[PDB]
Amino acid sequence: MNLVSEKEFLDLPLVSVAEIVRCRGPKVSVFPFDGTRRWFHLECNYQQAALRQSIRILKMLFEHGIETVISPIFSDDLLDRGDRYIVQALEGMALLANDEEILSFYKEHEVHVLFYGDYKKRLPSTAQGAAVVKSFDDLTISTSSNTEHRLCFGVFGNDAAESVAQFSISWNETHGKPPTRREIIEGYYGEYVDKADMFIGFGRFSTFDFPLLSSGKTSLYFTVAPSYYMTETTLRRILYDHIYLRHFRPKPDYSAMSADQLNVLRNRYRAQPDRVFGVGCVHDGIWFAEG
Amino acid sequence: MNLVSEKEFLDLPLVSVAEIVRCRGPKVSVFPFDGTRRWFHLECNYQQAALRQSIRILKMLFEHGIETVISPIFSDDLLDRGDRYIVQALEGMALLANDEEILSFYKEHEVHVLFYGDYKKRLPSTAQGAAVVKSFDDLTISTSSNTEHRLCFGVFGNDAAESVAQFSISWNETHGKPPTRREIIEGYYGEYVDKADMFIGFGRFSTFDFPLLSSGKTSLYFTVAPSYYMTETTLRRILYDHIYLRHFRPKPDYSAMSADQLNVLRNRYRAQPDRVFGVGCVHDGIWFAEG
Repeated sequence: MNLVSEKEFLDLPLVSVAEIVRCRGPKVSVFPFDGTRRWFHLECNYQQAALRQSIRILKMLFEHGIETVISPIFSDDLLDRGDRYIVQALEGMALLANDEEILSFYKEHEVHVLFYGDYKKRLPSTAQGAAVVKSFDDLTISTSSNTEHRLCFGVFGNDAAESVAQFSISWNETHGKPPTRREIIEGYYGEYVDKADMFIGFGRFSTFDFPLLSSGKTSLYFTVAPSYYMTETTLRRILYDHIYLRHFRPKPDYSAMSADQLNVLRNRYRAQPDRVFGVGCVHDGIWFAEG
Repeated sequence: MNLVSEKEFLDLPLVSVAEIVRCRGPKVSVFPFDGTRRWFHLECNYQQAALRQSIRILKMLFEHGIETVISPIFSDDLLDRGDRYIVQALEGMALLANDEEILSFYKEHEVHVLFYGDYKKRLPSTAQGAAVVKSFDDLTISTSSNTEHRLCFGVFGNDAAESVAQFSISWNETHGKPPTRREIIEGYYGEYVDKADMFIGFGRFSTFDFPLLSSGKTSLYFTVAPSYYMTETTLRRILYDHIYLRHFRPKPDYSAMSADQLNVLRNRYRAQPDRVFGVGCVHDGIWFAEG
């Protein structure tokens, strides 16, 4: 339970890992679907392919015991692409709430789906967009009885400030008092969600689109390859690091360590004095982390 | 200007780097003062030493052209230490607003100092605490005429939600309309501050305490050694990566690349399929990033 080795963890059967996760966490994980286009021009040679991969990873995440997955899918730069790109995107959005296989996926894995972000005001003031919003509203309610997992799709969910302000102003007008943090979170995500226990990005070290759910306890990981490339081994090593390594116990007692130990520890830092993770190099316009 | 090499950037004189930064950014940088205790039991053998190091790094940051530094200094776990630890902390806080040398530092470098977080309600409901709050209020106003730099100290600045809600409710009651994002930020930090262009942490890959100032454009870096260990070389390599490498231009045009290029790029990922940054190992209870 508390003393499983990485090797065993890596050898254990799926159901076993899931049980460990259900107990130790991560309860909430952020997994944006990024680098999609790149993955497309490298493995397939769109909207339809991206989805099968999204479904694969989501399936994987939930089958490993993770209760809630927060997945940013569309951020600001969107409205700045061509008209066709926007249509392709709005179609992808429509697929998350309309496609046959993913709907089966939600039902098969008892997944309640929610959407967050500024999509209701930002989405194109057109028909196709009003359809996406209606679709989003419908799915959220129709998957309402599923209780095994929670899936939150981020659509323009990069800055919740103005949204929190307005949500708070209305709540106080109708309730007489300001909302609690819990109510603020329910208001934005549509349901209460604990802080994120980990964020798995890729490439450039950066996080985004999970307003109010971030804390110093959100373990950060950045794969070298794009989101859809996520393998089993990689996921388990990430899981193992967060569950067993990030918060090691008992904490360290310096005063109890020998003068040599402190010395060995000091060298772990001074041996390579200028070492830093996050600096990279560029190849074909693509940034890659060094060291 | 736009085509300075890393080597030149690393060889350039301080004033030169500062000029490049003033023009290209980072305009806002987050630098929490973490791992202080650890650095103490490794280099000095407290409250007074931590400050000289804090001053050194802050001085360094501002002298490199960075306009605003956001520095989380005290988070939640604080109130959970012994009574003496809390007193030592409240004394450190008092030093930021009272000590002779740092006050000279603010004046010498024309630094306006601001405090953010839940410290006004969370700080001990004692005398020494009411003194810190008064001290914080006084400093903020007394450094009000400095315009070269802005320093924001985070004291319990881990979750601004409830604070934004209440600030928004009052603002609407008095103004008749909800505040804008800009006003919400001014309300929380006491002045408007642009989103953070970078966050330099250390050890475990994680970010914290800069509510509302985070975006996908906040470049993340994690040194291997604790905050106070920050060297010149490390800072410039971080700066160089963010200014020149993170957002390379022109963007990549896949369709224009040869079949071999795409192939070489594909191998950069498939050669080492399970590579991920953020997984570590533990030594003496201390986590260290691998790879």
